[PDB]
Amino acid sequence: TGYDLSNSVFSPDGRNFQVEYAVKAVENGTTSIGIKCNDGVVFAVEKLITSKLLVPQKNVKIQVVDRHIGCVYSGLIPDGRHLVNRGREEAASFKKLYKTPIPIPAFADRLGQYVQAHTLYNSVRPFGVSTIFGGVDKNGAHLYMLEPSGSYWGYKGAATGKGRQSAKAELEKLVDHHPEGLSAREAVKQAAKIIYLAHEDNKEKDFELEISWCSLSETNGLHKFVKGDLLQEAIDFAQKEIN
Amino acid sequence: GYDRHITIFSPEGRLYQVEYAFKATNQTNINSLAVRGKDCTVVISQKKVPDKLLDPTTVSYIFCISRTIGMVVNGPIPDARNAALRAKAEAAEFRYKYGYDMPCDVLAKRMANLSQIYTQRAYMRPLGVILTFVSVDEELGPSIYKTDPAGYYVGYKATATGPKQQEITTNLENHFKKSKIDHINEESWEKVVEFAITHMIDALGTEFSKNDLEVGVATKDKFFTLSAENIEERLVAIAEQ
Amino acid sequence: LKKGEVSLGTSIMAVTFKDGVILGADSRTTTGAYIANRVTDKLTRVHDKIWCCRSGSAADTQAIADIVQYHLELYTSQYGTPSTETAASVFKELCYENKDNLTAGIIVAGYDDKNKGEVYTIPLGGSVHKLPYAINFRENMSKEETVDFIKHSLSQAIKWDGSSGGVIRMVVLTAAGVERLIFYPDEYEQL
Amino acid sequence: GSRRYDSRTTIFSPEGRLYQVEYALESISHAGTAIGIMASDGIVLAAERKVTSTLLEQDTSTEKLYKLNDKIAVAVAGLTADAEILINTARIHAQNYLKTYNEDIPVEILVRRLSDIKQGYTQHGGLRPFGVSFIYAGYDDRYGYQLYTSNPSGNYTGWKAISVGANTSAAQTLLQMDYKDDMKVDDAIELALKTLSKTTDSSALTYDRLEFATIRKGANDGEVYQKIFKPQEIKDILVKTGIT
Amino acid sequence: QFNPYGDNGGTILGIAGEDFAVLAGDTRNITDYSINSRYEPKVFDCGDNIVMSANGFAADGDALVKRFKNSVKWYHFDHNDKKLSINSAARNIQHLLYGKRFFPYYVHTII
Amino acid sequence: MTDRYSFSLTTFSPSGKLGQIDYALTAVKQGVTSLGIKATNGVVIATEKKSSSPLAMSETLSKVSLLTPDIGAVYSGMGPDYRVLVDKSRKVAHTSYKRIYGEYPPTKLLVSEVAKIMQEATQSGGVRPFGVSLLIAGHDEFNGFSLYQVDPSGSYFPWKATAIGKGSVAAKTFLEKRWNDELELEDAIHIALLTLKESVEGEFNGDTIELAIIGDENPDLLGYTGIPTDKGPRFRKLTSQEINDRLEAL
Amino acid sequence: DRGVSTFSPEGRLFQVEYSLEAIKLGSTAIGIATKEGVVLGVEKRATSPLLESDSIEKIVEIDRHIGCAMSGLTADARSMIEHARTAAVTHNLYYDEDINVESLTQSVCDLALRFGELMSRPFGVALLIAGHDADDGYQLFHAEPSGTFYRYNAKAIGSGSEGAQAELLNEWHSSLTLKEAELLVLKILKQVMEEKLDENNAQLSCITKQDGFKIYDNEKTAELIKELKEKEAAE
Amino acid sequence: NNYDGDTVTFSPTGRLFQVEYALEAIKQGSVTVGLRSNTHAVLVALKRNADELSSYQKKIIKCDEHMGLSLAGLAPDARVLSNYLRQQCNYSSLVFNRKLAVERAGHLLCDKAQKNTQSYGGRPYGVGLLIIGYDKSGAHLLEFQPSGNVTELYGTAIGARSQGAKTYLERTLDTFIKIDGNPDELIKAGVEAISQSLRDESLTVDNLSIAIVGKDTPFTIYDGEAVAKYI
Amino acid sequence: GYDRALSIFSPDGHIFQVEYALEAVKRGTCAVGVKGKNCVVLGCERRSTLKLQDTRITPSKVSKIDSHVVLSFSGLNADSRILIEKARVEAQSHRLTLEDPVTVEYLTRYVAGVQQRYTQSGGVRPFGVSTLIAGFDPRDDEPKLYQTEPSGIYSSWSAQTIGRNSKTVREFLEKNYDRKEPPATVEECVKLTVRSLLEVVQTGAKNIEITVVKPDSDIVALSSEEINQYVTQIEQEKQE
Ligand SMILES: [Cl-]
Ligand SMILES: [Cl-]
Ligand SMILES: [Mg+2]
Ligand SMILES: [Mg+2]
Ligand SMILES: [Mg+2]
Repeated sequence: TGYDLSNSVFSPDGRNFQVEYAVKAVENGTTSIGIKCNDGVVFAVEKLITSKLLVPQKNVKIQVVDRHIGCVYSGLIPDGRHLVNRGREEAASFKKLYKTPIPIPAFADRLGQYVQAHTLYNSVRPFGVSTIFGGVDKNGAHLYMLEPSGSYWGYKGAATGKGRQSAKAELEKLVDHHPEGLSAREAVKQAAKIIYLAHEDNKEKDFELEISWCSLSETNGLHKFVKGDLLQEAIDFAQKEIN
Repeated sequence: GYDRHITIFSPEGRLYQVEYAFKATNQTNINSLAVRGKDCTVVISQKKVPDKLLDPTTVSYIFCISRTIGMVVNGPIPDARNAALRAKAEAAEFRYKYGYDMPCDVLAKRMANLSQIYTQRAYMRPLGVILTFVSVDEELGPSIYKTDPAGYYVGYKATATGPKQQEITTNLENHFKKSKIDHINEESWEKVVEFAITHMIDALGTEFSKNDLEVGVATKDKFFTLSAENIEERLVAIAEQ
Repeated sequence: LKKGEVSLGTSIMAVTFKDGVILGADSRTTTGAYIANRVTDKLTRVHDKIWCCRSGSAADTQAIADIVQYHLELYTSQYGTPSTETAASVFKELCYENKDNLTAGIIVAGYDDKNKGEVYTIPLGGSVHKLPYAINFRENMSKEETVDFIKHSLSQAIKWDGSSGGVIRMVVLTAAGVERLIFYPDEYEQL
Repeated sequence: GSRRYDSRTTIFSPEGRLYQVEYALESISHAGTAIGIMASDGIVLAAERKVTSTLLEQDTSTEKLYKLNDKIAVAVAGLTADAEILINTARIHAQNYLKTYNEDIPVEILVRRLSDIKQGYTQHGGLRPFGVSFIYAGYDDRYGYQLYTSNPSGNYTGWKAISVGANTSAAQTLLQMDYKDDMKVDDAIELALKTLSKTTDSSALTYDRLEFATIRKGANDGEVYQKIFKPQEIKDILVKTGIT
Repeated sequence: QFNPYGDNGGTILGIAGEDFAVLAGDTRNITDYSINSRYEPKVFDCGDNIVMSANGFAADGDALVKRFKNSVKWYHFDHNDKKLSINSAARNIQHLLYGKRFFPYYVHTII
Repeated sequence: MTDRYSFSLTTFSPSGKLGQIDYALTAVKQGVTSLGIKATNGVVIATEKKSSSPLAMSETLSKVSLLTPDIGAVYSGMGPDYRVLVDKSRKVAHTSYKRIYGEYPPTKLLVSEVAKIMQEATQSGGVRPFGVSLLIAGHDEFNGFSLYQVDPSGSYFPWKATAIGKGSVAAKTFLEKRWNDELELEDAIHIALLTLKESVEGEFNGDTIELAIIGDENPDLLGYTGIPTDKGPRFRKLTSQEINDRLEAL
Repeated sequence: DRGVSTFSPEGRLFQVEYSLEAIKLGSTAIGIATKEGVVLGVEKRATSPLLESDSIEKIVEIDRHIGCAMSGLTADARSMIEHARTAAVTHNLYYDEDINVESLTQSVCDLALRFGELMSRPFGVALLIAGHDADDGYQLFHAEPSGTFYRYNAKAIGSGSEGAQAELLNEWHSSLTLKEAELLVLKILKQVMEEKLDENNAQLSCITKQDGFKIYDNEKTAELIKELKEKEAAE
Repeated sequence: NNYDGDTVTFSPTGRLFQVEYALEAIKQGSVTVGLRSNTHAVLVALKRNADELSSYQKKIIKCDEHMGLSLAGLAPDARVLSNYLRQQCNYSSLVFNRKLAVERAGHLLCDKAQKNTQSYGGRPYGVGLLIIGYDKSGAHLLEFQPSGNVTELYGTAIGARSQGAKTYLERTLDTFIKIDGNPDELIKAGVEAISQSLRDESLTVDNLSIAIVGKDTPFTIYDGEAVAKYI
Repeated sequence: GYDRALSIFSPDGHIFQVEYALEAVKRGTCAVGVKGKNCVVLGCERRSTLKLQDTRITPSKVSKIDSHVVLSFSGLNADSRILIEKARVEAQSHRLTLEDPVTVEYLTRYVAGVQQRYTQSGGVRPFGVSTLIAGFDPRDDEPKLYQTEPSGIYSSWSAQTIGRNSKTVREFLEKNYDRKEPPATVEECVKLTVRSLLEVVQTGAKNIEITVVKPDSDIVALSSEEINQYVTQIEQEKQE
């Protein structure tokens, strides 16, 4: 055999084992989710508090691309940052040439093509992150999720990390119970709950919640972090649901 | 056995990486079909959306390469999109350099030559996809040209691709034995789509709803995909006969 | 402008109106005092409903317009139909970065369904300016009024400028589609 | 990365040998025998074609003997395709020299440069060496008639008579036995053919399985002529010496 | 045609004593017949008890001073916070200036 | 990133064999039978059109290719490798000859250029040899008619007649019996069709057989008149109908 | 095989650790630093008696105020010395002054790890760099192929290094004179050398503020060897 | 085992062994401690020597007037990363007349280390860094690991037996965080923290190394007799 | 470009590629260098398995680098040509910039530096060649003899040998060569060189090459008959 030792090598199955091995690193990472809503998107992430010595609110994992796109990821954090840095260059050159800010589907492909490129050669390693991202453009709200293979799809709700199955199950219930749509302020509250429910699969260390959102009405189509009263309101809502 | 890891010859004269790239083609478990009318070329593909959280409008293996050319892919979506983007760039460059729209067969050959390079050059892996190009060419008329990981390509009267490709192929073979012609003798593209869907139902033995199918249609001077309601309207016509 | 090369004059205009936008121009092309082409088409298509008016160097404006058409064809394949603003940006990007070697004055005009009729002018420097019209106009004129406005305006330019002449070509951009108009000397001269 | 698939063509064995050069020489030993014999008034080049087929076009063919310029020729033993790459380089080098100095290139200079190219492939680049051994036969106004050989190592030596390819052990013994210094071209021609006739792996040596050439001063007054033998001319010389 | 140089006027003066040294300069900045600033310093403390002025074309003077200041900073990093002697700074500035021998800094420099 | 394969993938084994070339020749052996026969007033090249599927249009896939107006090529082995070689062969005929001398190259030199390209794939970094053997038929003023074989190694040999691929051993034996130096072009075409019937198993007609000739000049195929020296291409691909006519009197 | 810049499970670079084994095979080199100067001494170790020992150059001048002794694959040191000399002279050109011994050493050590897949392997040679500057005075540095350098009061490198270093541990004190240091190098060299120590198979050198770096003559060293033997027999 | 030949290879369980082996080089390295209050940030480092005749390896490096770090592991790698920080701090000053944020400093280091873990040929950095600084948002302490992971902390420690000092700081968290406007007391807390990682050896005058930065205090390193106060 | 590190360290601290390059030298024909009071002599073995050779045109074992310096070698013949060419270019380059021909030490140091560079450069193997470089510095009458080897180390020798069975001839020279009193004349130096080769060679016919170098660019190669006279003289004195 030895098919799994090198990237970009097809096994007899037709599989790239190195990419599947990269997925294991994503599964090992903390839980992160994305919720599409009426006029925007909401992102949330589980931050494991390894120690008391960690400064609260000052290890921000969610990143902004341009002024209208939000990115969150699970797995190897540095790999996620590298991908976002590329995304920012892609979005910058798009706006430079075409004036208009990059559309989300356009942006999604720019990342997708880049991640896929890292499965074409043995001289590079695949990305050890699944990336949930999206925002608001001229055509409305969009949520995406991108995997180590370069595969991505549009989503109503997205989840990845160690508590992905728990989060997915909870996301599926929202889609069923809200066919006409979920509001932006509701999605923030639901996002908090789902992270707290998904924390049951990572309950040794206690955690810190971090939420962001894009919304045509609430944030004026721009990406902003959920802070202060709105954040604490969402935490209290989640605390009430687990008990 | 490193002759199975990169694209070099085995003792029996084979490229195992090319052969394994063919097996990656069926990884999506989707079957596609392409047929030609008089004025049009229709391509249909199964649409499977297993996850409930997915946005079904974004799940597509059919691409609009140029205004005139359409392409359906059998294989993983990352390699599919890789091929799509390249074909789009090639079709656009062609028009700029040579002053006319790139023909379907020329694009197919170009993409096939790129695929061939991956079978000879070691650092590049083959794409695990089969590309089916369709158009209504201004010189050759309705056209179907298909490319694979080996760098092979050829024109088709009709064609099928996927896990249950053989069952669809023989179904179509038996029809053209009977009709005694190279195409679907039909005026409107609407009925050519109805033919395509009907014969896929017979071959695969499954029934289809509006969301189980994905349809692309090539006419003169434009290629376009059908919406769920366009397909639904089409499925109603089949059922009422 | 290089010596002896083909000049496109400068009698071009684009006017926005109720239903969309209209581009207008003459048909004269010179090499000194010699009219190289008297039936030139200075109204060029870069996309289905995005057109431009060319002025200055014919060679330069053609090369640019060809490149822009390439970029918008590739844009459309990936990201869907582009905006008139996007088209103007690509023109500018070319005219601005290569300002030392070019002599191109371009007016970009297009029709969206959201934005309706838009007009962008791109002078020699490589700057962009969005306007209601470009070269006593009222906003939201009718098609017939805007035609008469362009007709009367270019008619006078031809009358006093030797770099201008021939026929008056016009292109109408609306939700209905694309309409080409033409007006001969016997009609416009005696206005 | 790619390190996994690298054969490392340019390295030493524990014994201090270049693996690929040694294996290239093994390849050459299965190639058709080529003999060069230097006389006082000319040089002979003889070579055996590799198992000829009856439908092979013999007259318009060139497998073993090639012309580098008007005064220099080579006999090939090994991969023909590899040799042609090297031959075109050698032809160009000879013309560069003529362009620069307005004088025909001295034989050794051409041989050294071609041998230096081979050497390069054994020391750097990571590519396989050229699986080719040459016999250079040529003339210049400094040393007169000269025979050289080069091999994949890039090492070249001068000879009075030499063989390359298959059965060089047996061939070199026979040449060492019957060769002498005051020999004429016509005698060397006979020695070359007799040697091939005994060392050949074929049943009997025939005109269609041979390539032959001479470099004489047989032209009119103080000038060198290259004669690449035609099929009929080989047939005649083979009868004249009493082999067929 | 584009002239990359200009004259920002001003004049500077450096006198050396026994145990001290002064570097003076007017604070007026000008172009042609106009006054740009009545107080625009052009004598700077560059560290290690070195004062510097690059008078002439202000853009080149500011760039040179800025580079020398940065040269002092990296001298400390690379040489264990050693103090840059005035003679060593002089030789360093020679190399900064001559490095642009074919597109000079239009300044008269005094330290 | 970047092509890190800057080293040879083809190397000498202890026995002196170049494995990848041998294995490429093995791939040629598996390939479909093609052949070439040289006559006094022309050359013929032929091959079976092995159809991958009956739904496929075998007309679109051309195994026999025009390289210059007076030179044609056919192959046995891997089709995709052949296709790109034809593209490179056509281009090199222009860049390295026609754009210099204002005329098309003679058969032997074009063959030499193709052989060079195939030799490079045998020695250059990060590539495998081409898995094809070419038969190149052509004509030029000073050498007349000629037929060359080109192998994966880059070695080329001139032939009076030969065959390559699946049933080449038997086909070459058949050609030895039938070939003589007084053959006319029509006689060579006849022999080519006889030889090819032995190797072909299924259907044997103008739709399953591809056949071209290098013969007389064709003014009707030139596309213009007015220049006396320009008399038209000597390469001509026989039509499906033209083949079937000769199969009746077989 | 395996990568050149690979880490072992223990957390060390294989190639750097293997180059250290090559340095252990090398001939002995000893350096001792005092307040009156720094002394550098080396074992020449001629492979045959026909070899002219004076041509064995294992002690080298970098600048007037900096000297250098080597041990291991001594051919690898040539480019290191060339770099050091250029660095020293270049710094004088830019700053009209002598360059600090530590800065010079740091410049040499920057080359060390500039290898991988830059040069193909680490250096197979260790250097004792000795010198003087106005700031930190007399200094002795040990520059390894790992890119690390330690300052030392005394240091031995080469085949007899562990034995000689233990001896330097006991013998060294802060009030050593230059003459005492010279004899101490010769004493310890004679102990760890295979062949018997004399002026031909061993070499001495020193660096002082006043006279700069100086390699000793065989005549001068011979007298110090004779002085050494008499002092040991004296008690 | 088979998946540790280079950094470009993932193990079946999703691990990067070369990065983990680079992490192992930090554990072998000498202990260094970092901690901060609201006004000041302090680095305390236990320097290591080859033997009694040798000097003690310098652990602390200055990056700008308001920033610097301590190292643990391969010292040459720290020199490369610290030099990169110096340039980035310097770029911010020359171009934007702006002191580089300590958070951005961490982001830049993370991205530089990451590129070395995804490409063939190169290797991960074999050093862990503790960056301290004082910028427009007060005092900061960062922990850099060569995997790329950078973490902002109140206090931490890295190196051999660093768990002892890290446990102490975790207990002392509430005390030392409020040492505002008092440099000497913050250092004392750091010296007592690093003392929890000592075995057999104790803190001497040429062994201990301390650095500090704060509100009205430029980044300054204390060695030799200057640290005798804190023993 | 091909980048592979071919020359690398092993666990025991050896660079096998450099050591295997020495094995290639050990396989090469024997070469000897002996320096007298006012001359240096370079002796070289030529293996006698090669008959039918053309000695006029065959590359000579001893090569002139400049009019005053010569270079012989043992090991791979093809490799030696690359070093010789580089040396010859550097010799002219030195004359052009310094306005003075190279010293023997300088030329040796250059060649040795080239050899060393190939032991730690990517994509190349070491030279399978050891050289003996000999001559006289400009305006100097002191004989110089240096040796180089694949690793890149070089050194001066009163007398030295390299190649196959070099340990036997080195054994001979070690007892026969006196440091206090070297060969006073050209004849004495040549005789000792021939004697030392006769311990190894086989026959003293066309197997031994001798080249004598003297001060002020005075270099001459001995013919067969001239060398044969030394062989005849030594054998008669041996029978005693
Ligand atoms: Cl192509
Ligand atoms: Cl125009
Ligand atoms: Mg599409
Ligand atoms: Mg490949
Ligand atoms: Mg007019």
